[PDB]
Amino acid sequence: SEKAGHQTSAESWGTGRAVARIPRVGGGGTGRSGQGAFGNMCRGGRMFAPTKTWRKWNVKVNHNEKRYATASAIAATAVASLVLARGHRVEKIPEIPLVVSTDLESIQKTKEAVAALKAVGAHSDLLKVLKSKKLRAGKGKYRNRRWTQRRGPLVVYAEDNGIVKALRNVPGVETANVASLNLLQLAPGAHLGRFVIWTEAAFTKLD
Amino acid sequence: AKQSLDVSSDRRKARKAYFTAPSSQRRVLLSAPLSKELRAQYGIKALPIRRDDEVLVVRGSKKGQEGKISSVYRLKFAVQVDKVTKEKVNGASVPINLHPSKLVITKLHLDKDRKALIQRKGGKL
Amino acid sequence: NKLKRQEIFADIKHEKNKERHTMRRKRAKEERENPELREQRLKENVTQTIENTRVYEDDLMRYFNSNSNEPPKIFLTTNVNAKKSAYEFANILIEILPNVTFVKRKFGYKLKEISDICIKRNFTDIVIINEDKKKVTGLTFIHLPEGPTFYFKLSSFVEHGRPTSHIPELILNNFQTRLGQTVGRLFQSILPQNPDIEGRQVITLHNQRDYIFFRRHRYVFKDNERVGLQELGPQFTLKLKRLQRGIKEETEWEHKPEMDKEKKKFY
Amino acid sequence: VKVHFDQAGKKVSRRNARATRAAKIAPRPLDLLRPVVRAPTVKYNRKVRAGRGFTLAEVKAAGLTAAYARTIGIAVDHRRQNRNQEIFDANVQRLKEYQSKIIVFPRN
Amino acid sequence: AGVKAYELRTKSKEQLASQLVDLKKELAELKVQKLPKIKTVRKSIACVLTVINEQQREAVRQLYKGKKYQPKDLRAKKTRALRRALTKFEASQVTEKQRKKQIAFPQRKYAIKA
Amino acid sequence: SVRKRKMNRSSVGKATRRNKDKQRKINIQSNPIIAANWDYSLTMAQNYKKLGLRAKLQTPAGGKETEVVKKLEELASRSQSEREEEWLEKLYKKHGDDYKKMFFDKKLNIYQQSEGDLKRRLLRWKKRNG
RNA sequence: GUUUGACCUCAAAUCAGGUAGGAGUACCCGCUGAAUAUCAAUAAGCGGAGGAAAAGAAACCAACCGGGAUUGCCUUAGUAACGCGAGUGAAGCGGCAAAAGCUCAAAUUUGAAAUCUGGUACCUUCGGUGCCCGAGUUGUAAUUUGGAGAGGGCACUUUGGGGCCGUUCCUUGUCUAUGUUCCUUGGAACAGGACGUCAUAGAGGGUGAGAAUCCCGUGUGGCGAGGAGUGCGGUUCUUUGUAAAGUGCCUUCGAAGAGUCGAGUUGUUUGGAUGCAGCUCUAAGUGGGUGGUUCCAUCUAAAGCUAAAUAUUGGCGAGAGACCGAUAGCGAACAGUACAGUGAUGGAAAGAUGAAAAGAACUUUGAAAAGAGAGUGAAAAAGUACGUGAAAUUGUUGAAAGGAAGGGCAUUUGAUCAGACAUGGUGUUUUGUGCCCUCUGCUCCUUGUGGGUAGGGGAUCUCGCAU
RNA sequence: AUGGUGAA
RNA sequence: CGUGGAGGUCAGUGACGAAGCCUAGACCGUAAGGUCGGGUCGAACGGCCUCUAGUGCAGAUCUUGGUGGUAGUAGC
RNA sequence: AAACUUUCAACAACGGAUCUCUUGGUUCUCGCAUCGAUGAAGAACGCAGCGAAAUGCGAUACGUAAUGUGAAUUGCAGAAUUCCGUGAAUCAUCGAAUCUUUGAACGCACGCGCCCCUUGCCAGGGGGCAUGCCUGUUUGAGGUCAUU
Repeated sequence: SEKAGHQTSAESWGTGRAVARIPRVGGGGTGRSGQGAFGNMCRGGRMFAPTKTWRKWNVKVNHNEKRYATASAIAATAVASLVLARGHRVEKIPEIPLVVSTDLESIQKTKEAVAALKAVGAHSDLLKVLKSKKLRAGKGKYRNRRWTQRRGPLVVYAEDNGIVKALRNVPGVETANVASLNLLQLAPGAHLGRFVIWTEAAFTKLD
Repeated sequence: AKQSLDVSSDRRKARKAYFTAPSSQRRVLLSAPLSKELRAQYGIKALPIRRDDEVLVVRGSKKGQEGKISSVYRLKFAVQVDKVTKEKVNGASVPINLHPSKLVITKLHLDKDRKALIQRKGGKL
Repeated sequence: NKLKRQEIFADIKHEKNKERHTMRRKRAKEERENPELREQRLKENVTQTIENTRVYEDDLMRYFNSNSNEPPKIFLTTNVNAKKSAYEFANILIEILPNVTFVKRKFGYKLKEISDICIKRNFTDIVIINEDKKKVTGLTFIHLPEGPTFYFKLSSFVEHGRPTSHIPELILNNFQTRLGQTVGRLFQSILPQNPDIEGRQVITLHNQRDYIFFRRHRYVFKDNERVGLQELGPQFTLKLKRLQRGIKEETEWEHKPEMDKEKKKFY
Repeated sequence: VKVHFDQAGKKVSRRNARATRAAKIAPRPLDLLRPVVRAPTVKYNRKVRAGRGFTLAEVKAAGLTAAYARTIGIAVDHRRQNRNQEIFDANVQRLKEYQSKIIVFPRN
Repeated sequence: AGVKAYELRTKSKEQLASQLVDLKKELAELKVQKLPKIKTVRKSIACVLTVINEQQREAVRQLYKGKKYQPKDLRAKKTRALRRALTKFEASQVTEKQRKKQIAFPQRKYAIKA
Repeated sequence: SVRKRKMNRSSVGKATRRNKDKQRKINIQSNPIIAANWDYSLTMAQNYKKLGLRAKLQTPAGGKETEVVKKLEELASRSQSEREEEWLEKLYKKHGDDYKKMFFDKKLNIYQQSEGDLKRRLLRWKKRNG
């Protein structure tokens, strides 16, 4: 708050009183009188270098560089060793990159989508998620950042028919479109090699 | 995950609402699940509790105890069960405060309003 | 408000104390002139101590304990990798137990082998002290025939008189319970059974709730029909454990950490 | 010092307002047909751009009146004159295409 | 506990006044003692007075039935600013020329595909 | 602010209004045909394309007839007063079809209507009656 | 008429029907306004409105093959321009957001002041009707606002009001899934393992410690109840009256804001030389204003209304934070309260017991402080001075040492702490086993220098293990 | 400097 | 080297005890510091790659809060 | 030597420093316009059985009127309830009332008047009488014109 600290009437005593020259609140009886004010070093004072609202928050990024990063993140998913180094339990996936029939997009119930993911080989990653769920460490416990968990498998689709809603409830699993292919989702934490599941229609549309 | 934009998941707001909720809302808050035998009978999972409702203890040191309820302390969010009382050093008996969420109703008290609510909630009698 | 709550209760406690003191003074003054009223009030007010609120075969003795017909030989050893503290405690064990033979642990002779060797040598009981740090933590006693044994935890070991060569007199207290009298019988059959009262040496075992206090004292009587006593050195407290009822098989009472919640029944 | 944190909020509000207009103005396209314009300032005269509304002469040549044209979604500007045959012909053709593509429901 | 308003609705003015007088006498008698009954009689007095006021207000409304410029007490309490801000009829008032123009060329509904 | 704190502390209670979700949802209220075919899942531009209609007449900024038939089909879904009729009948009887003579009738053509108006009204009357 | 009437003017009535102050104030409008150029059309002060306000449809921008309400953003642009010094600093064009045009003065309704306020009685009551009263002629209605427009004639085209149900919006209630299963520990399981179920619902909170499945809640839909309105789809009664408009043609006419523009001068603002402002004078109608090489380009000022994109530290109601965490964050998490000042004003300190009070029953010493027993309690090393209890400082026990102490190099003495559940490895000799020998099988890929798993027969056996 | 306070 | 917060990873640590504090205990490093042995404590915190800053105190006749000699002294 | 000065291990006091948390503050984003003579904001006095602060209320006084919920409130006493019911809550909604004295503050002032009416010379009982200005009704006075 800009008005914080300024809500005090104090003036420097100058000299002769054998005390610090920091301005002190006038009056008497209350007890706050005679205490330092307007000083960053003073209790309840005006903090030095207050954080203003016009500080830079967003970073401009060249569109070409953004596309380069997305392409690199997408390519990194093709290497099983790189994906393994990312922490995903892809040790049992039948093939990499994982290609599935378009009928997966037509699944409406989470009970069927989770079963299909388990059958295809994503069971290990789904078990890894819902297990690493640990309470937030630090002051984030009470800032809506109460819980945290490891990222799960990423599902890429060409058209939406209900899979996005069926898979939203299962923890760790995220759904994205081929057109978007979010970099923040492909390489969370700036670390390449996320486990991504692609549909054959999405695989063709990638070209 | 929540999709409605009119509902907030803020911990502070929810905590403030829970503690400042009025007695009318606290009545809904102080719900208690019905016994599996009663669930099949009435086809309902839980209903608001009241004085004459008979409840069973499923948690705490008094697990396995049962008795007729005598008071619903909405201010303290606790309910009292007959025969479930503490013994002070001076011999005075003080009922132990229990939470309805940790108790199972074994015999409901039937009134016209309760019967209407049962039908409203998809139950049967 | 913290200030309001603190101020309200601070004044309340002062008034309560004032009222209590005035009532006590008036009651004492009126009882001085009416002694019987004091007795009635005392009868009507019980202190409700924890002790007052407790929540509710000759063949066996001979077969599972030593008897005067044959003095018991007790085999004394220590757990493997023992150190100075264990031998220091064994010194007191020798000083207090009647007939002890100390043998170094051979580190590989199984408990069955030790029992067989002791039977070959006609030993009566086995006692082994165990240590973790440079301190005694537990003690065990086993009888050879039929293998009745008890395991005891050791705590508060403290090293003032010099005991004489006389055998101290044995006294047991608070062993009414069936389980308690079993440990009492064990102590009565493991310690010397032949008193030599001359020399005024006494050994006492005193259980209160679950711990038994072992101490030695010299007792001298006076014309006032009272006996004074003086500490005779070591302080000792023990806690029964695992009540095996066999060499290692068929435990009967082994304690569990989940107990002690009831606060009573003083096993 | 003003920081445009609401940029996303402003865009969302504009989209919501457009959606509300569409809901109220569902049948119509939310826009009035505009004429082609050649800019002054030769630096930009090569660029052709949309104007405010068609001139009265163009509306007359299109076979309809300004009062009727406005009710059909045609912007009318009585301030702009006409001094180019090509622009006039293009505006007339655009108006004719608009008239041939519009569908008007009966008032009954 | 206490009197019921739904029972007092149909009582006459004289009966309501007599009941109020009796309740006031009971309250005065109870005041000498100084006792939940005092609260009950106090609530009954308020209920009787409210019923009497409601009857009087409806009678006043009836006597002013339909005629213009009723007493300000019975008038709307919405707000000061809403008595101004000309009413719906005044706002909707439109000149004859504008109405003729609208009728001649009403806003039409149309779509642009073909 | 002081008033906000007073309201929060007051027992009156806030006049809560939850309408954030209603801003996103807008129901069509200007056409019955569009409402039946409109899909709220798609956007305005997407809905217009699905219906087969243009949502913009000018070149839109930035990058980018099974239903219109119903609209086209939807496109396929005054007399004279008694005193006016009597006045017309009087003049018709007095002068028949002689419009020029009828024009100069001083005591029957009270209003000096033109020949065109008189003949049009007479033709309308004849068509309506005979 | 040594009177009686029309008005006009001026007063009054406890007349009937109405409105005005003030509060709040972040944003808006006007006036004023400091610490010759700069802080500055800022700070402070006064007056006037709303949810936005102002402005708004050119006497405009431009000199182009021209654009055409106002407003906000980028660009124009840190350029033109100025004070050429420090420095101030535009605007057209271009792209974007949103687009809506209108109302009077002006020329006769004169074949009908056709207009309107109020009173009265009704009805279908944000209003309508019959009658009366008064205003209006020193102009109330329709017809025209430069895009022209108006009186006529010729082929034509068109048309509104009130109720009902739905529709949409606001308020608001309700229905809509799954364990509290087993074992370990704990005072309490919401902790770990096993077995399970729902997920368009694993956002969040409470429940004796980290809960999807205990509850409240959330996702999607259904069912309701009370108000707004005609944004519109049906439904029902009405129109009407020689009524009002539009299209093309022919014909006769065809108004335009004066103490105003403008010049002079004096104060004021601008980086603009413009504008604002006291006052002498005071303009014309094929006229007037704005711009350049003979003038050519564009409008018609001296009246007014109008949603939109625009601001918002106040108000109400909501969704969030890479924000702060009781010496931080608003001065105030329990306060504009206590308190100080004759006064305008200044202005603090203070969060947490314990699951629950189960808040120490009772005995006992004290006029009184609180002590000692005793017990409650997971813990009282949690006892309302209560979540945890370090320094500076203070008292006791012990060790040491004595007009000083403090630190560094090396060591003695005193005290005291660590100091392997290490108990192995190798070759040989009995005996029992298997994944070991032999026979008979099954099963996964691919296909391979494999893996997994069974039923009969023995100690050729150290291939491993145990003795 | 702006706006107020009391004081002969 | 260390701290507040954030993205990622340890299917991390933890009522069979996380953080803090104490500790004439030990280990590691030239050090910022980390780690372990023992006591109180109770419920959250950490191994590592990056991002972020109201990020590190010995003093500023420094601010708040607390406590000593002066001193059981001047004095009442 | 004892006593006493000083270093340290333990014990016993201050204070809440470190750690954990909050019905808090601050900042960002979105929907709307909602004070007043039909009496705004603000101030004083009273009201709960027991009452410090806060909140609510106005002699109908921690409320009266109406609808929804259906069995309470709670620190103590007290109430009941026909609780299978037009019915309790310090509950929610809130459209109907009451709304003390001041305060734009409104009878005249810097104490203190008038219309009204009433149930019994005289009085209880009930509402009003402030200033600026707009429309209409009533009365009074004065300049022009008419007056055979």
